[PDB]
Amino acid sequence: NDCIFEVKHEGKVTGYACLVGDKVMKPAHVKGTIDNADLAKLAFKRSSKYDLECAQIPVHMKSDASKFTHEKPEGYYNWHHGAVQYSGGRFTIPTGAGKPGDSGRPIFDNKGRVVAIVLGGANEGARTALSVVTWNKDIVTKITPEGAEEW
Amino acid sequence: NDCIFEVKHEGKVTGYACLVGDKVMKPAHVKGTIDNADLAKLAFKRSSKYDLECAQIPVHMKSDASKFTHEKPEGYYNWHHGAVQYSGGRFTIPTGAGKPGDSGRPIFDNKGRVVAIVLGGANEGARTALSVVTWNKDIVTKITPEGAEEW
Amino acid sequence: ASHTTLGVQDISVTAMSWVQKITGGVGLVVAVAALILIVVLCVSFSRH
Amino acid sequence: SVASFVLLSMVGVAVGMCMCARRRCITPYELTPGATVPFLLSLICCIRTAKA
Ligand SMILES: CCCCCCCC/C=C/CCCCCCCC(=O)OC[C@H](COP(=O)(O)OCC[N+](C)(C)C)OC(=O)CCCCCCC/C=C/CCCCCCCC
Repeated sequence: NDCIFEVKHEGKVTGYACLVGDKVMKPAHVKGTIDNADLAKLAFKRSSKYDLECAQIPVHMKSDASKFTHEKPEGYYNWHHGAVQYSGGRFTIPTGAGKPGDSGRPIFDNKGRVVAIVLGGANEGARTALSVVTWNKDIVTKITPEGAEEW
Repeated sequence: NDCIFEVKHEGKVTGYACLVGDKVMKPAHVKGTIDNADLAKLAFKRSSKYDLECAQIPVHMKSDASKFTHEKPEGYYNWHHGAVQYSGGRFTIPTGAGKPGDSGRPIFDNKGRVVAIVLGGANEGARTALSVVTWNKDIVTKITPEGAEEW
Repeated sequence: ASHTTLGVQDISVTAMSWVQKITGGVGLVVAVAALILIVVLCVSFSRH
Repeated sequence: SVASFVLLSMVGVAVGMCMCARRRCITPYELTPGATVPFLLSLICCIRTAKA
C-alpha cells in the first residue's frame, strides 16, 4: 500500500494513479497533472478503449511498485474504502461506499496484490456495480456494468 | 426462504416471477400483470417450446438479483412447499405438496443459488415428478415427465 | 400476314435471359433463406 | 405487374423466414442468464452483448 499517487487539479484531487509492476496506471477520463514531479514528466500513452493512461515506471529509482496477479477467484477483496465482494463477473459494494473523485483506486486480494482498478460504479440499490480495468492471463480488459458513471 | 426476490403477477394468484441472474423469468402458461407496476412494462421475449419468458432486469433491482448456478449434483433441494430431491435425473416431491398455481417457484441449492423453475408435474402414488426448466452451461433446457399438467 | 400468329404461349424472345437471371437470383435468395431456416430448425429440434 | 408483385413477395417471404430463423436461433441465448453469446454468432445473427 501507500504506493499510489493522487492526480492533482487546480484545487482538488479528481483521481488516483496507481503503480503496478512496471507501469504507472492512470485512468484516462480523469484529468490532472499528478502530484509527484518526476511522474508528471513521463510520456503517458492513452487508450479510449480501456480508459487508461500508463507509462514505464522509472524502475531504476522506483522499486516499490505494488505486486499484481491475473487470477480472480470469487471471494472478498478490499479497496481502502471497505471490502469489495466478487460475484459472477461483477464487483459490488455498499451503495454509499463508492464516491466520485476517488476513481483509479487499486483493489487488492488477500495477499496484497492488485487485481483491478476501479473506473466508476452504478448504484443498483443495495449494491453498487463497479466498472474496473482488470487483466486476464495476457491482456487488459474493461468490465463495464450497465449504467456505470465515472468517478 | 432467507431471500425474497419473487413477485406475483395477477389478482388471482397463479404463477410468480423471479429475479434470477440478469433476467426476470416467468413461465409462459400463466397469465397476468407483474406487480410493482414497472416490471410488467418491460419488453418480454417468450418461447412456447420452453414455456418460458424473460426480460432484462432494470438497474434499480440488480441488488435484488438472486444468485444462480448450473450444476445439479444428486441430492436434496428446497422450495417454498418444503424440500425436493433431484433423484435419478428427475425432480420429485411427495404427493400433494404441489398444486395448481405453484408455477414460478424457484428451486434452490444449499448455498442459496437457483437451479430450477417449476412449471408443474405428475404423480405416481406417494411421489410426484416435476416438470421444470433448467440451464446447463450457456443453454436452458426443459424436462417433463409423463402425464404432467400445468400448475 | 403470311405466317401464323406469334404464338399461343411463352414464345418471348432471347434476351429473356433477363427474366432467367432475375428469377434465378430470387430463387437463390429463397433457397438460401429456406436452407438457413431448416438448419436452425434442425439445431433447435435436436436441442431438448 | 404479376411478375413484379410475386417476386417482391417472394423476397419478402425470404426475409420473413430469415427473421424467423434468427428469432428461433437466438431466443435460447436470450432466456439463459449469463449471456455467453459467442462473438461469431453475434456477428452472424446481428446481435450485440450487454458489455460492449
Ligand atoms: C397472388 C396473385 C394471384 C392472382 C392470379 C393472377 C390471375 C390474373 C389472370 C387471368 C388471366 C388473364 C387472361 C385473359 C384472357 C385472354 C384469353 C386469350 O385470348 O389468350 C390470348 C393468347 C393465349 O392463347 P391460348 O394458349 O389461351 O389459346 C389456346 C386456348 N386453349 C388453351 C383453350 C386451347 O395469348 C397470346 O397468344 C398473346 C401472345 C403475346 C405474348 C406477349 C408477351 C409478353 C411478355 C412480356 C415479357 C416482359 C419482358 C421481360 C423484361 C424483364 C427485364 C427485367
